Amino acid sequence: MNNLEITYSTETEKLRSDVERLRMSEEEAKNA
Amino acid sequence: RTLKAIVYLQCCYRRMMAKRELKKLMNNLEITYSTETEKLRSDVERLRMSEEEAKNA
Amino acid sequence: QIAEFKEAFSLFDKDGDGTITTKELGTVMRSLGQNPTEAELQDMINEVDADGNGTIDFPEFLTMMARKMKDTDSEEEIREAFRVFDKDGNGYISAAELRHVMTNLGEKLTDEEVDEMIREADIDGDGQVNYEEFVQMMTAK
Amino acid sequence: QIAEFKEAFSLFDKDGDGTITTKELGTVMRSLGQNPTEAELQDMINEVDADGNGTIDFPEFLTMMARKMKDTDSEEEIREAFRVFDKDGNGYISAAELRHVMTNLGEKLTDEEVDEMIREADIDGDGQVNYEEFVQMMTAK
Amino acid sequence: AEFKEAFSLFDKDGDGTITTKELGTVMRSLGQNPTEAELQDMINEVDADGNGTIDFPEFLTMMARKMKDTDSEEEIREAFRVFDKDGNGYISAAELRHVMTNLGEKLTDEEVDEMIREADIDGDGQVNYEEFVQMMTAK
Amino acid sequence: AEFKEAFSLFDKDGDGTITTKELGTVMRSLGQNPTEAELQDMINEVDADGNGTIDFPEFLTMMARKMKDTDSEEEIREAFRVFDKDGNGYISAAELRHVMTNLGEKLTDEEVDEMIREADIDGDGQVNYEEFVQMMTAK
Repeated sequence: MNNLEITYSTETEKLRSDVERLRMSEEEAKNA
Repeated sequence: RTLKAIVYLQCCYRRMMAKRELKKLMNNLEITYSTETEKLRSDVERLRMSEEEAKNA
Repeated sequence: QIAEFKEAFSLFDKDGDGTITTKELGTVMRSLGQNPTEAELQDMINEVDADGNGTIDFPEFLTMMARKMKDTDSEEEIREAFRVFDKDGNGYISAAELRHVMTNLGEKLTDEEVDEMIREADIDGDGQVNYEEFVQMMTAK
Repeated sequence: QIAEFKEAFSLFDKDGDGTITTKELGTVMRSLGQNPTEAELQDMINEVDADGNGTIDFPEFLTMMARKMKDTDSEEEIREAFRVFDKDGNGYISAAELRHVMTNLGEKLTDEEVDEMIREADIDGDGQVNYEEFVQMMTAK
Repeated sequence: AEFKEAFSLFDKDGDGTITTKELGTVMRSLGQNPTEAELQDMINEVDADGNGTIDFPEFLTMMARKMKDTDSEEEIREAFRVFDKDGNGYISAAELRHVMTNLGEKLTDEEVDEMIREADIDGDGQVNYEEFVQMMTAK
Repeated sequence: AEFKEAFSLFDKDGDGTITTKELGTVMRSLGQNPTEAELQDMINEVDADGNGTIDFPEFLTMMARKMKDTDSEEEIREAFRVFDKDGNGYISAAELRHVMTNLGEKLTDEEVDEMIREADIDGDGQVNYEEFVQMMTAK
């Protein structure tokens, strides 16, 4: 239970905001 | 606005029905983290290399 | 809690085996209180022990309730219903119109399910139903 | 199967609540039969139905066993043990040497765990133990 | 895109037929966007002259006859104007009401008022039409 | 690389001390690869002359004094010869036994025989030494 669910939940956000970091970095790099 | 409100009510109806009936008579989550933790290790080295490329650019 | 829900389970048990047929899993959940579908029930059957079981004990069920509590409690949120038929906004619908929406639309109820339901439901001499009162009665619990 | 394990669970329950403290999850698994670590028990306490739970029911536990099964079963493969201390190949080790290896090395047992163990273990008048017999007794099940 | 289930939700009586004036709504419950004109032309090109109601077979035969026009109404995913040429990305609420209630198959002012509820309007008096078209459709 | 736990597996008596002749094995249980020579030099440069046993503090002071040599023995991850110059990638089992049992800190023929168990040998009589070095170390 209920003590792991909380942290995998936070981790799923981490590779969501970071893909929007890498995509914008790719876009910036491609404009460069 | 209609049919989905109809179906949700029918669910509740069915469940009030049997509400009368009963007054007469661990392994498999581990496997997700262990893959995922590798992924944001792998793409941390991707945006760092992209940062390095962008800095050289 | 568990005392009303045990006396409940005891009365579902017919045979007195301590176990109830897996088919009557939905019918017990309803009768603690909860409002789930028929689909939710089949989705919570896909656990290797219950999927293989012919009958379920009161422990087994108590666990099924624990592991799906969040989904199960979601179903007792609703108090409001739809209506269609009243376009003029009288506040009332005929018994014919009520039967039509229940038996011909959505998850289609039987006539016998509707006839069981109209035994509790205030119907005037005209043959009409205040649908605001009727929604309050069906959600009253 | 489930009858011996249920009587088992019933006797772990002290209070008679139907549920046993989550700390005593390891102690029950052992006592169906299985040989797992303490670590396997805490890597198994990482679901979203036992690590918020202060207690566990017999169905929760049965559900737990079903999903781990393979891993849990793996632990009842071993019949052979290590020894160190006999270099001359007598087939025997002292009780002192046995206590040292259990309490000082590896996962470190307590003296009280060793003293509980020596109650079932043939020890001669000399104070020595046939370690081939002793491995057979500890794996006998 | 024929659907018997959708027809059974229009048929509320279990007669098997639905009114000929619910033909436009049945198409736009199926998927299909046909114009009010296109709806009249499809009825008029059948001798459904005296027909008060339509059965599912009749409705099936009309959609098969008119499949090409009717399919075209569900191709479009984007929607340019031709009411900005400057390319500001903005249109006045006055011009937006005028196109809706004065051009084409005119909306009522009450329908337009509903669509400008919760739609931001600046101090010039202009609305982002790209957001407004997305907010209308993507719902 | 000091480790009190590793010392506590060598101390089997709980005296606190281990024999001075188990000094090489304790280093090579910790991580460290020191030569048998290097092991003698480190003991000889302390007046552990009459010392029959070593405590964990004494062993700690030796590793700190000799850290630089001892660390060097765990840098190496690869291992060229100098017994192939042709660059065939192969060495005879005869030359491989000779280097092991006749050069340097000589291995016994029984140790070498153990290392050539399950090691493929062609019809020339030669072994892939790159695979043989990997198969010895990567275990």
